Amino acid sequence: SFTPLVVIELAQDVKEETKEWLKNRIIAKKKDGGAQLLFRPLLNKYEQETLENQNLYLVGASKIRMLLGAEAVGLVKECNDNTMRAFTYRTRQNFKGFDDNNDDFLTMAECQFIIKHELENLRAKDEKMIPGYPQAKLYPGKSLLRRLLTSGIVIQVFPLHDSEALKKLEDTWYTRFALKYQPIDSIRGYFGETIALYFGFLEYFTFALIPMAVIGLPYYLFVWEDYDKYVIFASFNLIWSTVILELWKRGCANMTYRWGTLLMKRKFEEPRPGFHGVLGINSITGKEEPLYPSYKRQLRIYLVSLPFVCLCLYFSLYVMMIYFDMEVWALGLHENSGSEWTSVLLYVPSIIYAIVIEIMNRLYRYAAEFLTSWENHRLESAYQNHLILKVLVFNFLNCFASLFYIAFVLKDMKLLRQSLATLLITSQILNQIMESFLPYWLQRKHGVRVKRKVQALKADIDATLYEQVILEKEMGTYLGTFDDYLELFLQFGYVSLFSCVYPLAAAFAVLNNFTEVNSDALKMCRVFKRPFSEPSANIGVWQLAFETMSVISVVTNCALIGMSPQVNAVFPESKADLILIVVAVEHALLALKFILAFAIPDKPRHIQMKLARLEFESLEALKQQQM
Amino acid sequence: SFTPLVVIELAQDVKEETKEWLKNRIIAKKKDGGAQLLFRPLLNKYEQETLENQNLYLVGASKIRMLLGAEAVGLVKECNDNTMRAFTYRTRQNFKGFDDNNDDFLTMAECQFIIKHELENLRAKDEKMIPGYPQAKLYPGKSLLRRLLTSGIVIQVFPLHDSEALKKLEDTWYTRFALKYQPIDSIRGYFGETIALYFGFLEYFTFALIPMAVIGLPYYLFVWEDYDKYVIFASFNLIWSTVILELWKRGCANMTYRWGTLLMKRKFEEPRPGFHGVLGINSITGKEEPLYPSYKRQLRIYLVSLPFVCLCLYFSLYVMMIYFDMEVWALGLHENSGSEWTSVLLYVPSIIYAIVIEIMNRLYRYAAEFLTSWENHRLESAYQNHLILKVLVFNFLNCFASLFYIAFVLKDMKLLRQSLATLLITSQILNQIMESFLPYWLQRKHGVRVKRKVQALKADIDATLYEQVILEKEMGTYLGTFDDYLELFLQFGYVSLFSCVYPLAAAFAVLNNFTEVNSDALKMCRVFKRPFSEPSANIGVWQLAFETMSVISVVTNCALIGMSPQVNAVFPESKADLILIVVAVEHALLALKFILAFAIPDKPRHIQMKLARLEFESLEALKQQQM
Ligand SMILES: [Ca+2]
Ligand SMILES: [Ca+2]
Ligand SMILES: [Ca+2]
Ligand SMILES: [Ca+2]
Ligand SMILES: [Ca+2]
Ligand SMILES: [Ca+2]
Repeated sequence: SFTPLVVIELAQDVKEETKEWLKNRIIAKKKDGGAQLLFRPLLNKYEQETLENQNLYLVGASKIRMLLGAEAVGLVKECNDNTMRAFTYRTRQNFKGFDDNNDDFLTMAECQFIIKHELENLRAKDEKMIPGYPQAKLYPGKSLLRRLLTSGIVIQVFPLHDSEALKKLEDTWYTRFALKYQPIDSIRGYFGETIALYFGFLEYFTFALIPMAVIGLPYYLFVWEDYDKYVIFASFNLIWSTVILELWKRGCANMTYRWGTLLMKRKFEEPRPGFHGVLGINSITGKEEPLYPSYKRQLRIYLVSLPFVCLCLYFSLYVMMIYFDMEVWALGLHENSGSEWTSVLLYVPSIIYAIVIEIMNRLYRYAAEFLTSWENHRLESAYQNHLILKVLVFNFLNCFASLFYIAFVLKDMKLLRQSLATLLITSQILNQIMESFLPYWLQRKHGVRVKRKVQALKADIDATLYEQVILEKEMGTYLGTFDDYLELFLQFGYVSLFSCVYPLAAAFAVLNNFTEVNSDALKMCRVFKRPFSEPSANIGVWQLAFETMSVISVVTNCALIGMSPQVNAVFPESKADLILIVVAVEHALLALKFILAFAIPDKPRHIQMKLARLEFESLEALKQQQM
Repeated sequence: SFTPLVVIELAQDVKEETKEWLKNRIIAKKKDGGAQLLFRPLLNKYEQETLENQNLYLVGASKIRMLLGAEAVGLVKECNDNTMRAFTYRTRQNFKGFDDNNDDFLTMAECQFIIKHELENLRAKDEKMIPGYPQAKLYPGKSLLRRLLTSGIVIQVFPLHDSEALKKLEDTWYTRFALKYQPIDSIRGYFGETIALYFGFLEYFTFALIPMAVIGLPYYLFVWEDYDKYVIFASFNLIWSTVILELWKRGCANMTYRWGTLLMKRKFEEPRPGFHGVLGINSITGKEEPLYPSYKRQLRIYLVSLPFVCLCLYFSLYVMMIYFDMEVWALGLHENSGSEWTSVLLYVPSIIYAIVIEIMNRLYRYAAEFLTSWENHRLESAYQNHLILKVLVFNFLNCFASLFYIAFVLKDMKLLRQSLATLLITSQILNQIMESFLPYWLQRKHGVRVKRKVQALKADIDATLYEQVILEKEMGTYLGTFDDYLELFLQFGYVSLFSCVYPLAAAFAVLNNFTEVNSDALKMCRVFKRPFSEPSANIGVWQLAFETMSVISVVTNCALIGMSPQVNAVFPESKADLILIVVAVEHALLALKFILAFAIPDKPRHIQMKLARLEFESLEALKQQQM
């Protein structure tokens, strides 16, 4: 009669012996080699109509069980003396807002995180195989849930949405008529810390292009390129990108200390789901793990994947060259035909090119995910770095090659303004359609169909739970916060790479992000399943990617300074000093940008003092056991 | 009747109450608030001749005391299963080469380190002042030895040389007739880990300019600038500096794991000796510490020190301009006088300029050390960073301004070759005279005088100890490994900044370092006192300084490519494409250099596995106390 927290969906053709063996490994206590979780079927009775939903099981636990699981995970809660310490069951009375009759201490995100973590740490010791299935090779030290997922018995494990606390989050989230700081702490308590860091980063990055847009809106309209001759605005833009990328690191440390995930120790990562080698003794841990020879992994990268990426980049350049012949053909068609179709025909080939870019990027994303899931990467952190490298290089190249080809080969700034504005707005509109609005529309149709099916059932089913579980079974799963950072990287690419010749593009990012804060929120609320809460202390490798964009943008902006007609009027006869002065401005901005990233400290002032006290308190505890 | 390890030299005018109070705080046990160290006077009897040496005291301890002190410091020794773990007294039987009757377990360097560490951790609890001295303000939590040093009662605390194990180190150290790998492990066991890391770094850096010298010796003699036109050699030199600065980091982690100081935790640093503020509650530790308002420290830097450094840099440029008028005057005097004094007069003004540089650098070093000891820096790590910044900027500027002024203003490569070779060799010769050879000569005279005084004494003094302690009392103290890294930085500066126009200078570094390995060894053996052993895991901020030299050298070498007569023959008419191609080579080398520093991992492969096992073993221990 408990509250369901995690849903396990078994497959159809599952024998009874495996069901009872799994049920006996869940309910049995922690000292008997079980997991001590409360288990329940979805329905106590069944009729011939609902027999195809007879495999859904709910997993929860009791309060003392969640506290013992909180000791095992290492949740970081606030103490009564305003200090973030690791949670232990023996010292549980010290923490703020805690009673022994308080079910509101551990939030639903941490409770769902602990139950997924206890199913992950469910290992086999005596059993060499799963009873009833030959191919389930079980060695001692292998997770049970991982082998059930890879062998196709457990289809999906997903946490449950809370339909009455989600609406109270949505009431204070969708900003639409008034500027308002987004409630990142309530987002955190509902969605974990990784999803909250992205929404904190999106809310931060929106309030960092407002100086670019406010300065750059009259800088393009009133043409102030006569007075400063492009030196103040280019210098202001590039120094400003470094300042927001350093103040984001300060703000991210401050936020992630307020939640506690700055102090969680690095948990040792198990091999990822889909890493197969030969069974052997792991050298590091001393346990039994799959082993793979390192030379086969290095060969599969640097001889198959890297040539395939190079072929795809060459193929991306080939599609770019096709587009420019289409542009010349359309310009000739504009010279041929008339007066009426003289402005609408000029916007058509960039739109066709924009749609082809956003189709080829998703096609390249599936091929690169497959080609990196084929290389048998061991950890999950390593797999993410290689996938990020392949997809980032191609998306950088495929989106900005055409703008680079216009600016530095044709050298035609009127065509560059038109093409940059059209590419940015069309890619964003097509992004907002394929990311959130069209999947939300398909979900409304699918939700209405399941609801109209459930109200016509003629059974005594408690509908308030079964309808909810059936709806969240067929939702789409969240594939990490990787695409949601990639959209911001390409927006930051379109704004900052060519902010000299077209600063107005900065405004076209801000008017997008005022929707994106809404649109992504809808994508997490009514589109996808609830993602499992995952602790993260920073955005990760994306800090290096955004900073690399701000260094590349120095070279690109300085190359656009040395081609404008304003600066070439300064040195009409001596074109050998213009390049030297532009290179001096380029090296001075690069040196000043790296000094700014090196001068500003990474952690803030008072957070560094609180982290220093927590280290000194832990060092004295070791000293006290010695003393 | 023990073995003396540490000598404490008191002042002359020290009252008897302070002597007995200090002696009662040393001999008393660790539980009674003392230090439990064996204490002894230098001489049991005294005559009227040796009354001025009546304040020297010897401090040692017993074997169980050193093991308990080794638990407090955290020495990292090897276990029997080839694993580096922290030393504890309860698990003392696990470690290699250990008996209960083995005095060769803790080496003399670690024993002298523990005794200095126990005198440092000798705090006052009840006493508000030193008995007999008014000005010794004692608060609870203040070190006793630090206040005795600053108030001028304890003159110096220095460890003792072992005159029979030092000779057995010198027998295998001075290489002179045959190339030989320097014995860094025996250097480590005698001199601590910081001094051993410098000698390991000098031995490494010598075997890294041998490819520069071997390639650059026929590259200058046979003039191969015709065939490659300066592209291969400049690219080879700059990529090679990054490779040795990354393989040094790999080699330093490997060496410092073999000694154990990669795993010693960061000890919390006490305020440095000479930091005075107002007495208050330290916010971090919660103890009582001096506090200083942060705005006064920031004002004393950015309004007094930084203008003084700027005045000294302007004054350094003024001395440089005086030298060039002297060069033109000497060139005119060469045009005036004759044929005979036509080559010796050309080498005189650079030698006069070289002597003035090495005098002004030491004068600037005293002024900058004083000006940074005046800013009241709190920790010692922070004080070292500011002193390194002032001295490095001026030594970089004062040594290479003249070479920059010749290369990029006069643009005269014949004068540049002559001036660079003369500056490098004369600064090194004057460095080797003032660093080690002349202080060794003064020490031989001083040692003979004390020995001839001691053999004519007419007393029953045990001369084998008293002669040794009197000699090491008046030696010079080692002022950190800061000057010894600065010499290598300027050598690396003279080689790599202008390796294009003069690669022969690389050979002039190697023929210096083959002496420097000898010369510095003599400086540590027969010149200075024995330094106290100090643990260090890396060279510190010098990795950033050497890498910054290798990035600056890309820009300087590319600017020397774009001025030679070989490359200007490629583009005779179009001087606007030469700058673009040189800038493209400059940006391609900078991008490839940072990718090389980012691609090669910092820790080696197997050391990373051993450090990962040590983390997993410690994490399981926390898990076992929970389980
Ligand atoms: Ca979007
Ligand atoms: Ca998004
Ligand atoms: Ca920073
Ligand atoms: Ca020297
Ligand atoms: Ca030296
Ligand atoms: Ca590296």
